[PDB]
Amino acid sequence: VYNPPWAKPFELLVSFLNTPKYGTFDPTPVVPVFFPFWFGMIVGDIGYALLFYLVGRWLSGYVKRNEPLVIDLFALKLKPQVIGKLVHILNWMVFWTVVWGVIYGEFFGTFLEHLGVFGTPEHPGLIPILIHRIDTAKTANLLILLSVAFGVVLVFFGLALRAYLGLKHRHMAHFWEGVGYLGGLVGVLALAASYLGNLQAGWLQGLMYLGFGVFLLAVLMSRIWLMIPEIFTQAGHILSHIRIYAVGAAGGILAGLLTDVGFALAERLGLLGVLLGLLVAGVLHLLILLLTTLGHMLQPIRLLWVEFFTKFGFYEENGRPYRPFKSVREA
Amino acid sequence: DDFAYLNARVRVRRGTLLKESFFQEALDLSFADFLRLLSETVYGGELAGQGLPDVDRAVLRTQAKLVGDLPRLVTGEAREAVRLLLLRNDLHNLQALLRAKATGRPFEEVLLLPGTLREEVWRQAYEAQDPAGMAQVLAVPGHPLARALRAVLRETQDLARVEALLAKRFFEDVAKAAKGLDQPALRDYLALEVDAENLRTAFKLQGSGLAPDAFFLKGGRFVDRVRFARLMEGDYAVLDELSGTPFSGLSGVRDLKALERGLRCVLLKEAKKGVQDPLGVGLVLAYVKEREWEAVRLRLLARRAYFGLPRAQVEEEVVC
Amino acid sequence: AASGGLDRGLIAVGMGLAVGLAALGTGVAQARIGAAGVGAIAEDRSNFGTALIFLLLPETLVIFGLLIAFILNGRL
Amino acid sequence: AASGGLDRGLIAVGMGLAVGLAALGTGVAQARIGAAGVGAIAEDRSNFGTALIFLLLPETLVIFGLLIAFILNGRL
Amino acid sequence: AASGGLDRGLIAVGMGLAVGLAALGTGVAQARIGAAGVGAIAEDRSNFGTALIFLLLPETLVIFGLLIAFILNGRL
Amino acid sequence: AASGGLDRGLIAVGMGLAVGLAALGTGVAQARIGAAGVGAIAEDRSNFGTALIFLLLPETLVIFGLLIAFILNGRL
Amino acid sequence: AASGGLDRGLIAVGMGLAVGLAALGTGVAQARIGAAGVGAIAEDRSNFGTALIFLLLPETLVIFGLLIAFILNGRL
Amino acid sequence: AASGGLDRGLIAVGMGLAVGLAALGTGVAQARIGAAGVGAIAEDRSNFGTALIFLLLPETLVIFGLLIAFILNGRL
Amino acid sequence: AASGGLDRGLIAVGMGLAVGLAALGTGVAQARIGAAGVGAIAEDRSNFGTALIFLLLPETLVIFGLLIAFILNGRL
Amino acid sequence: AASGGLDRGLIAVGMGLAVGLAALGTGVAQARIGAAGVGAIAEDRSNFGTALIFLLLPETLVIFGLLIAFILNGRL
Amino acid sequence: AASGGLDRGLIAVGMGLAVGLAALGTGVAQARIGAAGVGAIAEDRSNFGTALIFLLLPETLVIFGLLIAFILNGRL
Amino acid sequence: AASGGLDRGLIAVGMGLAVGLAALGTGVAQARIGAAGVGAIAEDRSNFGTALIFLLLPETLVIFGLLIAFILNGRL
Amino acid sequence: AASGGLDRGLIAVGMGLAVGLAALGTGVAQARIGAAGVGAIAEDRSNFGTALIFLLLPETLVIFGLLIAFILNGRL
Amino acid sequence: AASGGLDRGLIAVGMGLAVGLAALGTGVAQARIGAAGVGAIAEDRSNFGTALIFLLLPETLVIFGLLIAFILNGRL
Repeated sequence: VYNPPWAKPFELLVSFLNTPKYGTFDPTPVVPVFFPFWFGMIVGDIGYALLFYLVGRWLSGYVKRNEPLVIDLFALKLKPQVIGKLVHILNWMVFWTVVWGVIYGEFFGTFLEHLGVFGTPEHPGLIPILIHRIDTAKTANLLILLSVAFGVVLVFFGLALRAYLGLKHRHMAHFWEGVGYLGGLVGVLALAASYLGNLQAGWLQGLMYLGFGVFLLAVLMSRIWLMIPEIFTQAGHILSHIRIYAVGAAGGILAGLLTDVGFALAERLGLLGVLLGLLVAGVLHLLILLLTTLGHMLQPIRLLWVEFFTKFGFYEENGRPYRPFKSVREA
Repeated sequence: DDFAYLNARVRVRRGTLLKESFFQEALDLSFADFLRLLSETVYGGELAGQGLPDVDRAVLRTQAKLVGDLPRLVTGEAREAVRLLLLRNDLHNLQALLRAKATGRPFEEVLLLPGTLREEVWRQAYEAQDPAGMAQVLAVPGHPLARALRAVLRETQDLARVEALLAKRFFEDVAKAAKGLDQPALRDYLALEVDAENLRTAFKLQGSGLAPDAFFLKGGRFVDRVRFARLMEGDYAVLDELSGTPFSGLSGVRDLKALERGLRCVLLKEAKKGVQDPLGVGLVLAYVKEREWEAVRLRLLARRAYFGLPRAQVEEEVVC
Repeated sequence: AASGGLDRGLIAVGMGLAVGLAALGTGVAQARIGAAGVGAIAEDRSNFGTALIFLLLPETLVIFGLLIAFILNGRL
Repeated sequence: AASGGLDRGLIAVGMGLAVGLAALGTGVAQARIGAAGVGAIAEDRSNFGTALIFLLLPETLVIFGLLIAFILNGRL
Repeated sequence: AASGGLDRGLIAVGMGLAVGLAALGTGVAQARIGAAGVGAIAEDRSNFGTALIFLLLPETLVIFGLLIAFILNGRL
Repeated sequence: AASGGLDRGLIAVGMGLAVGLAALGTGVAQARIGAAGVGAIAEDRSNFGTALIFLLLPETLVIFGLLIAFILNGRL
Repeated sequence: AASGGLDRGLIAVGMGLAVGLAALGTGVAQARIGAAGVGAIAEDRSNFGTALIFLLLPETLVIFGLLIAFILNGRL
Repeated sequence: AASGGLDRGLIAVGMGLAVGLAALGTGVAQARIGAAGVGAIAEDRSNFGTALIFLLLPETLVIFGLLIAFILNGRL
Repeated sequence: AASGGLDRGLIAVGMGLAVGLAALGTGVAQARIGAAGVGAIAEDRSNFGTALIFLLLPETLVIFGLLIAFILNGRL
Repeated sequence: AASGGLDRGLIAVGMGLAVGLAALGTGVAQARIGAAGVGAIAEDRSNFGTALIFLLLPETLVIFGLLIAFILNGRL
Repeated sequence: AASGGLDRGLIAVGMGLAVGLAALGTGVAQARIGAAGVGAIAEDRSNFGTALIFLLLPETLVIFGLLIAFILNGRL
Repeated sequence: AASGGLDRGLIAVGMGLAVGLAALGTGVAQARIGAAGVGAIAEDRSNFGTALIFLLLPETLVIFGLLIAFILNGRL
Repeated sequence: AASGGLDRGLIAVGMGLAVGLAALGTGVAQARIGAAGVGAIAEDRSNFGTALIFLLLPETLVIFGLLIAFILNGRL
Repeated sequence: AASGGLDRGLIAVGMGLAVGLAALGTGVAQARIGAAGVGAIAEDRSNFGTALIFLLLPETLVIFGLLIAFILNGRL
């Protein structure tokens, strides 16, 4: 110069939609795309998920009992203060992260309480989630398979956006590349299905495979493309979606099963006194829990970045105006 | 493992090297023949033609391609090491630039060697305003010299001190980095390099009469603070404590010139040792060192012919 | 469940290698490429997305072993 | 206690190895890269997150080992 | 797969080796070539393609394991 | 039991390896990194907090050994 | 079947190792040359036709195992 | 306890693996950091509190073995 | 061959180590010498003969197992 | 002890691995530090008492195995 | 064909170990020197006598196994 | 031993590993440290002694075992 | 060859390891030392016989295995 | 021979282990130190006498097994 939760950071992304570069669509999507799963890796219990509110309550209330904190709104610090004021947009999303995250923990405790559903107590004299059973292979299998689905969404979302890339940036080269890989897909679905149903395809839609494989290479060939080989590598990626989600579940699940050896047992067998001889360890487990969960979230975004920076909707990518995604999405 | 790739190539580069008799021949040649003789040998293939400057410039440019682009080409320990050599050329460049900047003597007035850090970096560096800024330009490539300047800056931000304390500080920095770099020959060489630098430093600054403490460079092992102190008092008997050392011809020496002569050769004999270095860089270093000693000589002998100087005038100085 | 017929032990034992070998191979694979990136990031911020993806690449190799571990149980 | 035949021991055995090999792999991956990681912090307290960001990726393997172990479990 | 019987277990054994070893072999191959690669992005910006193209050749190894393991399968 | 099933011995052999393999992976992770710091830490006393915080993530492996070990314990 | 011979197991076992071990040898062979390659094209645009033929060779090690695979287990 | 079963003999066997393997993990960890160590008398006398905690760290691995052993003879 | 005579599998197995171990050796061997070779080529068009003439030597290692296999096979 | 007991032979194996595995880890550990060592001594005999406290660490790993060998035995 | 015994089976293993371990060993022996030679060739026929004679030496290790294999086999 | 009871042969077997593994560890330990040695004579003629006595240290693991092998020697 | 032997299987096992382990060890021993031997062409004309002697040394180890094999052999 | 000769075999197995394990260790010991060895000739021709001191050392480890076989001896 001379609903509301869903609107709030997104509202700020509406402006960032509007910055142009090309007729293909611009950065913005990430924040509304993440949220259910982001929160939804967190599938804990009384001692895992359900106490993280206190921390959020130490970002809106504070602490006294060790050294120092006074107001997170006034973000005073050991390493940049400033940032803390700015990242109130994040403070909302975090307060929400825990709240919903606690909640899929409580979804989890529907199925780790109630005596008809499992052998688990409805609400016992110890604590909920008591002799744990979602671990059990068949129960577990379902939670694993739950993870798989979100990965499928992502396969579509990225390549569709490529076809839009060439569509609206006008490149036939991009168009065909993004579209062309989907020519393959029916056959891919065949091959999985013959094991997934143990049957369905792959010998049913495996005759269809014989025609599915050619359709792929038609418009890859229209660009000419000596740049054929790559298509193998694309095959690694699908599986990756599954695996990343799978861990987000499994490491999650493992975490909840660790509260058995945290709070139902960990020396002797933990009743209501040796239980609280585990509480010698119990306080500790909270802080250990804190450490790991920082680790957890980053897989999602990595996952997301696989898709984003294959230029599926994003014009920061290896530089290029707009700036590191790390910095980008937060408002 | 893997120096294999480096090693094969360098051996091919070692093929372009000259007969000893060149240097001998040169002793008696005319300038026209000087031109012919250099032009028939490897620096000569970019010889800028007739004239003494053409020779100097050719030597530089020839090293620019043969050495100057080497470090990049993967980034193992060795690659760092090559980087250090070329970085010394940078260090000078930086000093010069600093002085130019400092002395109110504009951009134009500086010209620089090949190195890891090259023209544009420099151009920016000059064009950075503040001493803080200069150090931050150095942070652009990130080097122990980078680090050295930022560290140097904390107390002071003006040329002469910055340089003095920097040089000392820098050599200390190199030493640590070098402890992390793990060619034993280079480890020994660093201590000796330290020592050599002390002997000459002590020598030039002797008759300051001062404490060893102001500029005793460190990592000495034919040297220590006391010897340094002593020499600084005028005392050549320090050189006479040399006895079974690598530096053994420096005993009986009284003058800096002769001192330097002896040193350059001592370091050269050692430098030549690394040949068929497993990790290549004994050999590459040696190839470099030899190229220097050769290079120096091309220039010497060039002057000798060019100005029609006596034989006896170079005869001393072409021998190791 | 519990005790099994002749079959179960052979597949179950043998299962561990499929997963173990690829996973181990990826970690070493990651150790050189992963190591390589860091100097590059510092210096060249622009190249960073590539580096980040480099770390990803071996990890597909693992996925197949676990997949083989699943199929063995599936008609069992 | 609960027991079976020769067969349960076999499943149990091969399960551990899956788990062991990946952990081993995790350590190696992290060690070279981790070593690589450090400089950005050393220089820069502001940059500090990147070094942290580096460490995570191999650790996913340990969890894959759990995944295969779990299916072997629950049928044990 | 399936329940009791030595044979499914015999075929299962060699299936695992095929996948684990090969998956691992591809990763190591990627690891040096990938490591060189971080420079490539610089070396030319053009050379980013070259590095990408390089990676493909080792990657065949994994696929081989899968084919032979398949050959053991399909035997019911 | 105290001279229980055939199983207990078979599994008991493999039990040590869980503790060991994880231990080995953690140790290697620790070795490179522990070395890596050393001038920077020396220099930054404040960083007595930073180092103290930095190391942790591979260490999680040891804890995993206890998780498999307890589940084993109760069937012994 | 419902039992597979000790004879069947023997032909089945070694085959995977043959392909896998050799595969590691190909991967490492490719890895050094490929890495070396990354400088080599970049400067030597001239080398590129030669290079395009030059690299190819190592994969043959796996193939030997595979021919040995062709005989071994069609009789299983 | 007593001169006891093969099964019991197997739990006695496995007592050793726990201890040997973790100990190896401790040694490798100590080795890299130890190598760095030699400098220290030169580096920083100040580090004597740092040196005192750093060398300490890998050692956790061994303790895990003694507990699992401690329970085993109590469950011989 | 199939579920039949005890010997033929038994003779067949021990044969493999010769071929596999040596094959691995060929790859590593090629990888260092090969690594040296390319730079000589890279510079020198003339070295395309030198380099070719050098490169060959390791491949014999593989062969020893295969000859031992040629006479052995068909007892099967 | 003539034909010594069934317990005695089994324990005799599993103790040995405890010492041996730990020993291999010790050796690798000692190699790195020893290589490192040589300059410091050259500089000071005087530091040697401190040095005597520094050097020590790897040797413990074997001892743990011997302890295992003693407790099992005493049974002949 | 044949229908022999155990004696043949054990000897086939050690027949493989002797050749394979040596074959690998020769290859490694060859790898460091073989890489080393190459510049000398470019320059020198005068070193051609060295190259030709020098590379040869490790290779004896393979021969011991093969002579024992010729006398053994035919009824192995 | 005799040609008699198996057990004495077993107790001797697990003894042999004690010496052999400790020896394996000694050899690696000696290789780096020994190499360091050629310089030492240079470093001081007096230091030739330091180097030699230093070189000794890993080697201890075996020696306590011969004393122990003797206290054993008779109880079989 | 000829008739089997359960006894023979026991003798055979320790025979192979001597020959094999040493063979591998000799090859590695030769590669590094061998690398010193090429270096000799640089160091001295005087040294050339030495360059050979240096290359010569390790190979004796395999042979030690072969004499122990000579007593074990004759069991064909 | 025949069964009830398995003990003569059991002592035969354990003879080998001592010899093999050490042999591998000797080769590694030799590899670094032999590589080092060339520097001594340069340093002094008298230090060739030192070079003579360098070469021997690891091989004693193998000698320990033969003496041990001897103190027992011939009960085989």
